Amino acid sequence: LEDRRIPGTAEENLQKSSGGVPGQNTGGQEARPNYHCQLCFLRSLGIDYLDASLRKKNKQRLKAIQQGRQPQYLL
Repeated sequence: LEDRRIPGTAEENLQKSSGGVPGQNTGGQEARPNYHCQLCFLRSLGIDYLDASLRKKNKQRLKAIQQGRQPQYLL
């Protein structure tokens, strides 16, 4: 019986890396909003808010900010 589907570790086992690219940009039409300039504020809210747009990776960055800083996958 081969059932290697263990959630939170077997799918994690595939490469076991620290993520990489989220794919939340498209290029436009689907995303990339900017009409009343508030979306342009979201484009540069002191830029730590764009760390906000991507905090899914920063929930660990507290130690990765002082890590070896590998090829952008580490962050």
